[PDB]
Amino acid sequence: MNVSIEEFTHFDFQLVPEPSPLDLVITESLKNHIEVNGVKSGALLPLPFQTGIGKTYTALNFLLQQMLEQVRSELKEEKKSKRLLYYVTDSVDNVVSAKADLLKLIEKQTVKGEPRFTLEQQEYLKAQIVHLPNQSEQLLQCSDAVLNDVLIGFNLNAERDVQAEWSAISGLRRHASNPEVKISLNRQAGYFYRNLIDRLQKKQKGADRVLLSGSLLASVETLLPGEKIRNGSAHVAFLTTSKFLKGFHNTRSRYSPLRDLSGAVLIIDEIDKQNQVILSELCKQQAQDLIWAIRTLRANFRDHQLESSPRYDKIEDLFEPLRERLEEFGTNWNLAFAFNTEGANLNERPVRLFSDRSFTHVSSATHKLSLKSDFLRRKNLIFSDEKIEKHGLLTRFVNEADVIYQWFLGTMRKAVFQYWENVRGLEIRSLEGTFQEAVQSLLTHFNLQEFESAVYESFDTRGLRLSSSKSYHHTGLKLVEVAHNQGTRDTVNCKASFLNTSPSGVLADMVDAGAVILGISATARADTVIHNFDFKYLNERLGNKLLSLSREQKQRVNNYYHSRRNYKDNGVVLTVKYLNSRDAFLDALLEEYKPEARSSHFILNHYLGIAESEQAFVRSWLSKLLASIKAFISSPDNRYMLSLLNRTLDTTRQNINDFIQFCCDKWAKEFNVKTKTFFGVNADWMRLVGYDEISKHLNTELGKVVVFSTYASMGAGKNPDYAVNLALEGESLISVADVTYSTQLRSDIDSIYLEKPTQLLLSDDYSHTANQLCQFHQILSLQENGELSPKSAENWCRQQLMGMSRERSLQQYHQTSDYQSAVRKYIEQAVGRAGRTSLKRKQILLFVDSGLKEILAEESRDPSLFSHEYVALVNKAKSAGKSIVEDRAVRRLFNLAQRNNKDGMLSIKALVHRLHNQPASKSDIQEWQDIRTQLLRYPTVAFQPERFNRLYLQSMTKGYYRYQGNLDGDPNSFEFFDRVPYGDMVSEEDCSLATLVQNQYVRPWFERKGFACSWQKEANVMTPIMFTNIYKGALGEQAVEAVLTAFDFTFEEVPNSIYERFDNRVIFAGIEQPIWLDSKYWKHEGNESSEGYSSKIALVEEEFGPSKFIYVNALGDTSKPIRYLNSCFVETSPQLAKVIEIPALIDDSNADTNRTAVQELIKWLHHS
DNA sequence: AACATTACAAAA
Repeated sequence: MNVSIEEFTHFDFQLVPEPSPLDLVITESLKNHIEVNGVKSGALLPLPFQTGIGKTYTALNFLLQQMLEQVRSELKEEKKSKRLLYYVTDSVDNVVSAKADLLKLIEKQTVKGEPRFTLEQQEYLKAQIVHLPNQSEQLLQCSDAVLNDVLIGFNLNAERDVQAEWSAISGLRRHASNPEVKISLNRQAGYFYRNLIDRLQKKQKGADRVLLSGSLLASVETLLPGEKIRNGSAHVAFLTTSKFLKGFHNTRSRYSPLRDLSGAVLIIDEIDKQNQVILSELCKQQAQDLIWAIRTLRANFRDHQLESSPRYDKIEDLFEPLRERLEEFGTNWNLAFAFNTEGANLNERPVRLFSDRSFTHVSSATHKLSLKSDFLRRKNLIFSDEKIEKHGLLTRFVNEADVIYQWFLGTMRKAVFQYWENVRGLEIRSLEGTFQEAVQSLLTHFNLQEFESAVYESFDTRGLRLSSSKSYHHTGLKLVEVAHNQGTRDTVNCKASFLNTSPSGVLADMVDAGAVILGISATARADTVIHNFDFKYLNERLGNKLLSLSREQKQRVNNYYHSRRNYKDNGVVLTVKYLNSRDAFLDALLEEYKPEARSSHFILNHYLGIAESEQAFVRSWLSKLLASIKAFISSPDNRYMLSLLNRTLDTTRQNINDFIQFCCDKWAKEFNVKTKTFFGVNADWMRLVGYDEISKHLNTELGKVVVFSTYASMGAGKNPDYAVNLALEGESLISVADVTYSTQLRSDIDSIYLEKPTQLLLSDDYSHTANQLCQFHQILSLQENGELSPKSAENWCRQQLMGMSRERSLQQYHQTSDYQSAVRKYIEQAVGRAGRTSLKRKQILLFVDSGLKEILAEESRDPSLFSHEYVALVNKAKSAGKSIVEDRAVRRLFNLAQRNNKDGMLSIKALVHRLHNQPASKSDIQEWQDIRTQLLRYPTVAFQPERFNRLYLQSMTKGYYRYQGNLDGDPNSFEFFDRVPYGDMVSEEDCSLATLVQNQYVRPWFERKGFACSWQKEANVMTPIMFTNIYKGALGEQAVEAVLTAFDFTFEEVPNSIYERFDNRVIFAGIEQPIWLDSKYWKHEGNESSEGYSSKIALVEEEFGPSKFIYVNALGDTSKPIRYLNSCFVETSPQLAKVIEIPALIDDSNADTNRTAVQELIKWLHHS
């Protein structure tokens, strides 16, 4: 019967096989993480292990060592739960093959020549590994006996609706004909598995829970592999990325690994493609109607209450601010009425709004759309005003509704956590165990059950969660469609689709949740945010949790690779050629193809079926290809050629194939070498005769082979190598390693042709909304990294919302260096997946589309870990000298300066708008004071900021820079640094700080408050918006406050009714009338109207009655007269004036206080 | 007037 853990008692856990340098790399990198950080902290380790070097062997050996560590810990600690281990990759085939190789490694591992594990130990180790396929394949791999046992054991054998479905599926199973039956069988398998597992979980949740043991337990574990994980029988899981993201079922519920990642280990193969896989999963979420959701939340949170039992302790306080916000919002926007549209152009096309939620907002409407409540009609109408009214906009309403909805979801997450805490306290059982019960209890107390599904999905994508850091990767985007409701022509809905995080945010969340992640890929650290994770963001967010290899470790890996791929010492030569298009060569070949035709254009248009418009394009990619083939046929020693194109040569282009075939035959006859061709070698072809035919032909026939495939067809685990027959091959082969004829003798592709990859922007074919979200995510990621300026990104977003074509999106993308990095990544993967063996020809021919040369000449990374073919390509490209290109870092600096300035401008405008809205909030006052305090304390910072990163920009100079833009105009038109040699300059001298602090009163105040008296010469300096609108005002306010306090004045906090209208209130000698103060840092024109000042004064007196008003200037010339003004800002006598103006408190020539002005102010107060 | 495609996973 099943092997037990008591069979490892005499096993020695210190005896290990001789470790390869890669194993040392992994272990040495991971040990310093446990030293520097703790044992409970996660890590992210990207390992650039290229294919053929033994990366799968290394990963599986690491996994086996983790298994042995778990067994040793269990023996020593004789009940801690098992540490979960996951092997994740994109493809199902790679998962199955990796599990097979792990089992083989367990079976056939030897130490010092003796077998490492006994039969019982081998069986026990194999019992801990489980594979989690999709539900259809899970059902179809279970025998009828197992399913009958499961149905009998759970009393489902008499339900009719269950037995009919199972009988139908069994009948389909016993009649497995051509795949026409198989598609239907798979669909019904999925549906039946869903229904059966739902019923089983419902039965197990209730009181009449079936006891599982013996044969029933075995059958259930066969049907539900996750039950093995839940019980503790297994702790190693092989699964795909999508399966990992969705989760798997056990007898209780659906287990989500993302919610239980503390302590787990992930081995992610081909990590850089998981970015695209995760994005595709994220873009499939369900859209929400915001009007319905907000109306439901407002209606149900008005009255319904939670129970006051100890299980709900301090949970009700989590929801009170949401209730107040909902009630205020519903009062403001009149949610008692339904919504509709009226006007021209609002009916033919629905309204589309896009928001990045911070500073990028785009609308499909040509004119701003307004929102007005008609009380006579009892309606909320969306208008188009053909004539700025801040209140009453559709964008404001949509943004606030989205904020409230996300707030509700986050509060539900917090309440679930609190409920788990309380339940742990009482019944003394994990977070994943009480999650569903908590959600159900909370939603049924509030009568909000219809949000159930939504909440679950939220906890999937935001239950994985240093706060005021701003980044697209953890805020996301929102796409809203306003359109008429279905079936009714007088109401509208606002369907919103969200991306609450990017794939990089998901990865950072997993690392911060305590998971240790090993990402294995040769292009793991590529410089693309489209085809890879954003590693700048990951670095910023993780710090030392993002591990890396030292120079010595990299050199060890390089030495190992060179020792296993010694080319130079074994006489292997890589010949690289760049092929330009040749019109005369193709013309001659075409004329020979059809000698009776008049011109080659006639043959192209009529015989090959090429439309006249596309002929030129076909004349470029054909001739080049043909040229390569010719150079392959005239080569004597070469046998195997792979041609990587962008389009497959299936029967759809059959005519073209014939032409190529003709040419091949001719060239064969010209060079007396047999040549076989394999057209249309794609994935469906491999599902049929499966690339074994090419290997057999190379093994049994003495001719050349040319294979026509694409980049997409050559996956990670395709392995295009053949068995060598030394009779057919001459003496050309060379062994480049030191292994003693390891097992079979295999060779690889010998000649390769590479085309320039084309469709390098991702797309989603799941639905129109998923594709829209994918495109918007790509634009926003490019803006976040700095590849795009905010103006270019906003224009691109506007075009995407208008609905442009893919060609225009590709043209937009081609202007970025991210595009070149993606091209080079594709080339590197292509040349790396073709050197998987150790037997090499005398000459290896690389033929490259010439359009790649200018790209490949721009490679600048360390070639310490590049493959030999890639190094040869780069050297051949660079052999043409150097070309003048724009530095990526400098352009990114300019773009990021513009981005930070624009974000700061829009954020400051929104904050000021929220402040001038009575009644104000308290978080807004806190944010305003925190911004001012941070700028005062740290005008410049040395390290990259974390909490206030958008208040600063990185300048090429230290402590100062130049700019030219209108701070009250368009944020997209700002220019920075050397682009504006003569422009407004931001530094310590332009703010007159040094002269200000020289005064005897302000300086002690600055010291006791901690404010900087000078600017450190640093690279991070505040953006122009904060320098002009925040920093100078703070300097003036602090100087005035210090000067007045030194003269025995008292200050109190301004209340929210008049906030930001006046900085402080003056209290002196107990004058019972209120005194109001407003300061300007230096002499500047009063752009605010005198009527505006009168409006402010009248508004203030409307709440506080008569009072005194002071307008003071902190710094200036102290010889100017002291003015008295009336409510209309007209000069009046001191016996009737209400406004007192102080031109300067400290002189700008000697930093001397205007004590005469202070004495006159004191006398004025005594005259009141 | 730009650019010029295939491939996959979990299903409900």
